[PDB]
Order: sequence, then C-alpha cells, then structure tokens
Amino acid sequence: IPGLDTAPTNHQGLLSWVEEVAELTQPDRVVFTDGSEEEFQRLCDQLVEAGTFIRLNPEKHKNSYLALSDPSDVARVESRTYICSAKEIDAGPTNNWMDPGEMRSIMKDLYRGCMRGRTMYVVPFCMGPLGAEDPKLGVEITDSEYVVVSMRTMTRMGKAALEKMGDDGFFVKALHSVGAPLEPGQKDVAWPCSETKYITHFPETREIWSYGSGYGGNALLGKKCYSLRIASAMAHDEGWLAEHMLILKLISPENKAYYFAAAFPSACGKTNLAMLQPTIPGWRAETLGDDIAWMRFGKDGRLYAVNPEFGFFGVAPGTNWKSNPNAMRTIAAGNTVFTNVALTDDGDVWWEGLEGDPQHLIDWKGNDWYFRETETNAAHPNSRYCTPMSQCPILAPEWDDPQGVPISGILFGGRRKTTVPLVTEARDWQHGVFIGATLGSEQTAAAEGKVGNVRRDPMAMLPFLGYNVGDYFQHWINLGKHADESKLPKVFFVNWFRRGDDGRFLWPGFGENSRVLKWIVDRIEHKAGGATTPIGTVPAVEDLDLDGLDVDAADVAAALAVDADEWRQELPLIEEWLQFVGEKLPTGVKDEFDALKERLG
Ligand SMILES: Nc1nc2c(ncn2[C@@H]2O[C@H](COP(=O)(O)OP(=O)(O)O)[C@@H](O)[C@H]2O)c(=O)[nH]1
Ligand SMILES: [Mn+2]
Repeated sequence: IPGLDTAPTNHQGLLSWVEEVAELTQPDRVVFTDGSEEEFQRLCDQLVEAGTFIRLNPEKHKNSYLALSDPSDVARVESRTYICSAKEIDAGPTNNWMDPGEMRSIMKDLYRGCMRGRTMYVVPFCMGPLGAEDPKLGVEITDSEYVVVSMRTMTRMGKAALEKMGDDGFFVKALHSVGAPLEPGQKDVAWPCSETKYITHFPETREIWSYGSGYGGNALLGKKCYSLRIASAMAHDEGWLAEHMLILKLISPENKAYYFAAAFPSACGKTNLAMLQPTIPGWRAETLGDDIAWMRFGKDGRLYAVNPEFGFFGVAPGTNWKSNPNAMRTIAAGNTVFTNVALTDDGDVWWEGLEGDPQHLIDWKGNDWYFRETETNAAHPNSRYCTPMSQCPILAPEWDDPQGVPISGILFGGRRKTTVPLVTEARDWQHGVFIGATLGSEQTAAAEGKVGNVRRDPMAMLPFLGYNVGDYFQHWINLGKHADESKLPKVFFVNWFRRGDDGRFLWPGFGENSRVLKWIVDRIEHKAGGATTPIGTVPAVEDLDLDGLDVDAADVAAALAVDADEWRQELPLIEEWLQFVGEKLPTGVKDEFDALKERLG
C-alpha cells in the first residue's frame, strides 16, 4: 500500500506487519506518525475540518479542542473485553475468555475491509521514560485521527520511539479500528464507531486487537490495554509488577521525600490523593502519576516505581479550583483535548462542578442546555480531559527518570461505609497481599445493577488483569518471599469513607488525608504508636496529628474502631470471594484468611 514505500524505518517485522494489516483492512493510504508539534497541528486541523474537534477560544485556551462522541460510544465496554489466552484457566474467573482461534476468526472477519475510505495511521510509542535499558515499546495501527492526537499526549509517541525499536526490537502490536468503512463518495460522520465492539488481548504474543469503538481505553491502547492488561502478563513473566496505582511524593518539613503507591478503584479518590495539598505546616506533596505504576526491584533490593504514561486522561466533572487547583492549573496551560464536556457561549468548556452557573450551554450532544430546566447533564458524567503531564505544577522532578522512585508504602483502599478503619498497617508482606486481594468497595455499575453490595476489587485490578487472579496473588506473594524484607514497602489499608450513625463522614478527607500519610511516615520513622488488632496495626486517636483540625475526637476514634462483630460478618463475604478465585487461589491467601478467622474467633 501507499506509501509504505516512503516510511522512516528499516524495521522489517514492522513493515511486514503494516503491509499485512493494510492488505486486510484496505485503507486509502498508510501514514507513519512522527509526533512533532507540526503533525499535531495538521491532525487537529483535519479533525476540526471533519467536525470532530471544535477549537476552543484561543484567548482562553492555548491550543485546545473539544471533541464530542456518538452517544453509543461513551465509555470502556467491559462485557466486550476479552483475555484470549490458549487455556481458559489462564484468563481466570475475573476475565472474559474466548478460544483464540475462535476470536481471530471473528476479528479477521470484522477487520476485512474495515478501513475502506480512511487513512491508516501507524503510531509508534514508548511506555515509560525513553532513556531505559529495554524500554517497553509498541505500535498502534489505527484509523482514527482522534486516537493519534490522544496517543501523542498520553504516550511518548513518534520518532524517538521508532528509533528505539532499531531494526529488530520487540514491540507490542496494537491494532485498532473504529469499524465504520466508508463507501466511495460517502459523507463521513463526526464520530465514527460501530455497534459491534471487541477489545481483545492475546497475552502470549502481546497483542491487542480492538474494534468498533473510538473512545478512551477502548481506542488509546497504551492507557489500560498495554499499561495493565498486557503489562501485568509481562510483569508476571519477567519478575515485576504492573499496577493500578497513583504515585505520590510526600516531602516532610525536614527535607525528606517519601514515595507512596496507592491502588484505589475508579471513583475512590486516586486523582485527589495524587494531587494532595497537605494541611500540616511544612509538608509538601508532588505527583508522579494518578493511574498506573510499574514497579521493579533495584540492585539495592528496593522497589522502584515509574509511571509508564506521559499524560493525564482525567474525569472532568467534579474538577474545579477548590477540589483540585493543581488539575486546573495543568489544564489551563492548554494543549488539551476535552471529550464530551459542554461548550459555553464564549467558546470555553464547562462541566458539572466547575465554577460559574452558565445559564445556557451547548451540551455534549450538541443541543441547547438551560439552567434549572434541562434534565440531562450538560457534560457527559464521565467526560474527560486529555492533557500533558509536563504541564502539572506539582509534577516531581524525577517524573522522567527511568530508574524510578523508591517506594516506602503501598496503600490499598476503597469505599466502605462501615467496618474498615481509616488506616491499618499490614502485619507483614504476606498479610499485605491478603488485604490487597480482598479489597472491597461499595460500588456497582449500570449493567451489574443491584445494589448495596460490597464489590471485591483485588488491588483495584478487577477489570484489568491480564491473567488468572489467583496466579496474580501468587506473583505478589513470590516477589515478597524472594526479597529482603527490610527493603520492602510497608503495606497499609485506608478507608476515607467510613460513616457515623447519622451517615455523615467520620473523617473529612481530601487535604486532611495528609494526616493519615503523616502517621504512615511516622511508622516508617518509629515515631508513632499503633495497637495490634485482629486485622493489623491501627493507630489510636492519640497516635495521629490532629493539631489544627476542627473535628470531634469521638468521630476519629469511631473512624478507627475495629469491631470483632462487624469483622465476623465480613468473613463470609470474603469467603465467597475467595471461593470465586477458584483453583488457583494460593495457600498463602487461604492461610491469611484462616489466621484472620482465628484472631477474630
Ligand atoms: N469523602 C471523601 N471523598 C473523596 C476523597 N477523595 C476523593 N473523594 C471523592 O470521591 C470521588 C472520586 O475522586 P477521584 O479523586 O476522581 O477518584 P478517582 O476516580 O479514583 O481518581 C470524587 O467525587 C471525590 O470528591 C476523600 O478523601 N474523602
Ligand atoms: Mn482519577
């Protein structure tokens, strides 16, 4: 195809693969992306010409755009996401599995001719800092320009990644199509997609095949498909960890930095914590990431984290100058693509929770929206901003260092109205794994439906594991067993969402979570107490710095209470979950569960 002839690499495996894909999908032309600022502008000008992008008032925003999607293509589709390992047991009970030969036959049928009437982009990229010994590289082939521009922000895309591949370097093969072939002469739509959607991962060959969605983690294949699904399977095989964790640098009033990694499920506070503004005099906070952490042991035996991503793909609604000024400042520097937010009368963007009460807006469907009248949200409730990390004012200077940052503490947490204390320190590594493995959160989904349950979401990875959950637990246990336990991060479990009898929050959270992290630091520095309980070490209210905090000590005590009775009721929920994990549940997790049972009596 034209002009693969004119392509800036001698990597023959790449060229072949591009040719084989093009022969199948039959695009009008193939274009290799270089990631320059020039190309970005051209792509964006095209997308504006197509009507997919609206340019935002340049007086208010530097080089920014609003994109609106088809309302059928508005989120990740977990019921259409598949781990297609050779054996169903290697996908495991948390994944949808399909026999790989079966899946290939479905997807090859779907891909045949699917790019008719479009450009096929070949997008090389790097996950992690460019300057690594063996960086993790990929190529995404896509027929969406939206995808290319988003990939440019969310990954290290283009010329530099293509050069790192050399002539025979390995890379992850990622194929994407929106699945909306055009007939000759046919007018295209602003957001092409298909009613048939598949997001498929082949862990053994390290390939991702996506079809039919233009949106988010369905289409930006670095963001979840590579960074967690494929990466988790590589990490399992190569001796490291790919996780759903923010990375936070906390700096004490003396001049000491502590790095923490925290795994909360979506909607449980990762973005807030990752951009924490501490409330205790002299403490500062910087971010390395609010989503993905890749972690590996160094020569000295410590665990080092790196963010593989290069941008933030944040949920917009709720974001404002009070809730997250640092997120706001990042967006204010421009170079941002908003997806599915509302457009103001002066060509700015708005969404629910932002300052102002615009009386009229154009909503994310392109319809007129009116204050105290229009029954639908102006911004889609899961709309996004896509912005460069380098614009974040509290970004840590080590954010682009390939050797990463040494982790002191790993935090697990989710939303629990009852039972789980504000903070608890694990007893050892194995116990740590167990706390992670049984993380519970009170949240449910539209097509889960019912309602008040406690979802189990092991390390915050329920939708993202690239292999059997039991073998993942084992992998965590093994990394601990084979390490020097003095160099290992300590493990904590937090809960910001415990409620009193009248149902208010016992803990105020947000900035004040800096006080919980201070206890954690103090435990690392042998400066704070905590009582041994059935579920781990938990501070008394006296062990915590509440100086300056306008809250009832009775509330804090209640937020910290470990009640044997509540915990006994938790045990059959946990038991059901561990039975679900099935035959690959490790003995180590069952042993911890037996220990927990013994201590609760
Ligand atoms: N009560 C309470 N709510 C919080 C806290 N941190 C975040 N939230 C809320 O939980 C939701 C999710 O926060 P976000 O930080 O975007 O979580 P993410 O999806 O994991 O990034 C938002 O409605 C936040 O206001 C906290 O410490 N306490
Ligand atoms: Mn977030």
